[PDB]
Amino acid sequence: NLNRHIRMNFETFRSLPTLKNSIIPLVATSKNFGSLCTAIKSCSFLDIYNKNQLSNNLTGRLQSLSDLELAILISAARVALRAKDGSFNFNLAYAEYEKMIKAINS
Amino acid sequence: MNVTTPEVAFREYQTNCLASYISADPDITPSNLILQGYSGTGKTYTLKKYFNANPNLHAVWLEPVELVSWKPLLQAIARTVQYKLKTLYPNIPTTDYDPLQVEEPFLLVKTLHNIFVQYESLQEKTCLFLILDGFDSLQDLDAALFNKYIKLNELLPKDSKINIKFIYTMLETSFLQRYSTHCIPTVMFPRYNVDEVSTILVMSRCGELMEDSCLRKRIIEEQITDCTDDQFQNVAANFIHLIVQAFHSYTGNDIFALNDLIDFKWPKYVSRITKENIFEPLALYKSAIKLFLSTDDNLSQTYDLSIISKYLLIASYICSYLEPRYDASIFSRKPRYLQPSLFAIERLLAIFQAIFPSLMKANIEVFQNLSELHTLKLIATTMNKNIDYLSPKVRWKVNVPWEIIKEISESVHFNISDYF
Amino acid sequence: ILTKEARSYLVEKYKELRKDDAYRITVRQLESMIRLSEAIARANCVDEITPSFIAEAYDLLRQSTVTYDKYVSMMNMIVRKIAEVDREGAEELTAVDIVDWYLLQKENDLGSLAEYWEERRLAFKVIKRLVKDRILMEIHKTVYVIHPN
Ligand SMILES: Nc1ncnc2c1ncn2[C@@H]1O[C@H](COP(=O)(O)OP(=O)(O)OP(=O)(O)O)[C@@H](O)[C@H]1O
Repeated sequence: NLNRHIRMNFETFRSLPTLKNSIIPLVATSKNFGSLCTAIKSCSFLDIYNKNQLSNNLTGRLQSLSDLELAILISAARVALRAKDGSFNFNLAYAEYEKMIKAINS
Repeated sequence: MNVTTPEVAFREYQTNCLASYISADPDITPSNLILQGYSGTGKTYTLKKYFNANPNLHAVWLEPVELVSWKPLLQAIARTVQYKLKTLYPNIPTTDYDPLQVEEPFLLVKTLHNIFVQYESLQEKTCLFLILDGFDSLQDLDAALFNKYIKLNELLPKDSKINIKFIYTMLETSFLQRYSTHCIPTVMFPRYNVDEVSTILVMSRCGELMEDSCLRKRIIEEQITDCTDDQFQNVAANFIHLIVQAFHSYTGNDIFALNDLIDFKWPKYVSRITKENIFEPLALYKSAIKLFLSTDDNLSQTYDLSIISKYLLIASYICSYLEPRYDASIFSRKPRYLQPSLFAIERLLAIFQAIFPSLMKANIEVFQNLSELHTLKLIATTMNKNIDYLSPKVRWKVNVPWEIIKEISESVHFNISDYF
Repeated sequence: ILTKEARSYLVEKYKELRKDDAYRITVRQLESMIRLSEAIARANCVDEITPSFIAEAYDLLRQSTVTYDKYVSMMNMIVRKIAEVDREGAEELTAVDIVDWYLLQKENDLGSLAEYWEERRLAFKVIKRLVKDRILMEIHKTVYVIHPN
């Protein structure tokens, strides 16, 4: 299980200090030798570390928006998609919001 | 000594991560550490709580929000480190260096080395943490600036007792990704979930609102003998939950925005509390329907203008959105969403004359109204410095939206809608 | 034959459509609405053109897990049921109260006793979906009221 993480890390990027930067939290978080014996074998904490490393990218920010925010984002993306330059403004986004709500109600 | 872990909810990974990089041994703690989280993610609160949970630590707090630029940033570091070292070890006889002489980072290194030399006689190595909250919030910032703070520890004499263990907090993510190859131990903060925001605001503002003067005035007025602090908290929690469920889509999962709605609507909501609304939140909500149907975040015949001013504005809106091609086609007897275009003074005057209800001509009052329009920020120009209207290179554009000009035309009884 | 109130309902719904074209609807579409209401009643035993038939004709011309139509059908019923007690001032409705009422409204459409529990569970899931969409607001019984939206 630990060698699984080691191989995945190797195949992703080959800077050893970067892997050490993840090993150190695992060792420091360990509370006692008796718990360390169980923790080091399965080693599920590196997954938590990796997901924390990715928690503020586009996916992490997109996962937290509300329904209205997401709908306005979808409308703006639609405006950009229909645009050759891919640009949009607030007026067009709100007009597409109005049209989509009218269609949904209709 | 061993660090004790705080009990901060909705952050029970980062509070454990901080115990990994911060310890009593200066030979263990890394030279740099960055905590990343957007506005309202709890970074400052969590870090301050962690430091307050372990008083034996030693730290310096600065805010680049107050420290506008990097020169104050260094000067405050020097001054506060000097003061803190005097406070921690008054017994040691030491001298002073001017904190106002720091002009370049090398001078900071020089002053820090000179100060640390004085404390060379210390019994053991000392771990010092410098905390800069919101590093990317600095008003004058550049990419090369942050590199100067990463590789600074190794310019010190490595045998010195005083070791500086910098701590930074960052808001954005386009900032941190520029420094990925440095592999700085980084701790992350995600945006709070809706349930998390709801729980946090209840935990925070309940005691703030249970003791406001308005409610205890209204309780006396309404003679509520059976009111208890437990029911007071329940009323406050109902208020907060109602605002959250009514305005989460309006504010998002943002703590700061919801707090201000809770503050504003609180007096008006209190005004509807009576003897009948003590035990039925549904009835109070029914009475307060008009408060929830409107955000009321608005700061509040919308623009009092002369007839000449109104017609000038009507003509200017036509100029800023109608092609020059169609002027002779429409006005001579011979688009809703884009940004407005520029127009010349003669086009505006000609359209104004064509639409004004025998010629009106151009008198001093017309130009005076036109200048008033500019002064009122209804018409914009193409210049920003040394305003000179008579310069032949300045053009004009409309700053008034459609929703206002529609009502202006309605008040004028002029049918703009048929010109497009 | 058109009912007397159907005339007012028809002119209101015609103004509603005419507002939306500020193709474009003309009076031929009003005659078409009358004609489609006539046709729908023509497929039924009653000559009285009730406002429901005109509503159906309006929907058919204006529109130009669980399935879409079955889900959306329950939404109008539940919203109207809650707005009813809103006007009456009666006691507010819980989830169970809405589910039982909705099952009573469709007693004749159920196929089997086994489908009873299936439709009850589907109704609860639809209620949860509506709450997630914030068309119904939960207040404290677990009280459901019309959302401020
Ligand atoms: N787990 C929590 N428990 C209680 N209160 C919390 C929690 N997390 C955050 N808060 C509250 O949220 C507030 C958010 O402000 P905070 O100090 O985090 O600002 P910031 O994000 O660092 O600032 P800036 O956006 O200006 O850079 C805190 O002051 C705190 O009162």
